[PDB]
Amino acid sequence: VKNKCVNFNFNGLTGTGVLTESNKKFLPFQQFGRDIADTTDAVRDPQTL
Amino acid sequence: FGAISSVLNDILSRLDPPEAEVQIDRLITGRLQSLQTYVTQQLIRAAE
Amino acid sequence: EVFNATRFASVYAWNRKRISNCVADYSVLYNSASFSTFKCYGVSPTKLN
Ligand SMILES: *[C@@H]1O[C@H](CO)[C@@H](O)[C@H](O)[C@H]1NC(C)=O
Repeated sequence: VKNKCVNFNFNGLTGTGVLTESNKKFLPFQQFGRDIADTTDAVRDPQTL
Repeated sequence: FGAISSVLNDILSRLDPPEAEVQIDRLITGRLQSLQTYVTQQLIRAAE
Repeated sequence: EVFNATRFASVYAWNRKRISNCVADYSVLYNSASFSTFKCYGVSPTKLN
């Protein structure tokens, strides 16, 4: 579910926020991304990649 | 700050409250100390 | 094949087996009365699932 504040548990990574389509592109070895302050900012879907 | 991890969610989902309380307390102490330092610096700079 | 096995190696040659690419249900092991000792360090026994 997207565009709604939800609790998410992505492959054991728990949190709360809004999930949305990402313009960023991940190399085919990276699983999640972090900001300049190292705050989690993106996640790769285990079932959709 | 001496805790097992720097993420509160990991500590919460990995440990029971009686044993996670110590780690949460260490994180609270560290973050409170950092916030007080920031507030004091801001007060001095605001006076200037 | 590890818990319910017939041969257990010697203590100084303890047998290590790697577990990956599967789904593990620790609740059935923890709730079973067959084990007389079940203690976890760095994680609680009810949160492995
Ligand atoms: C199963 O995994 C494959 C490979 O990632 C994926 O393409 C497919 O959509 C998955 N199927 C289901 C039902 O999730």
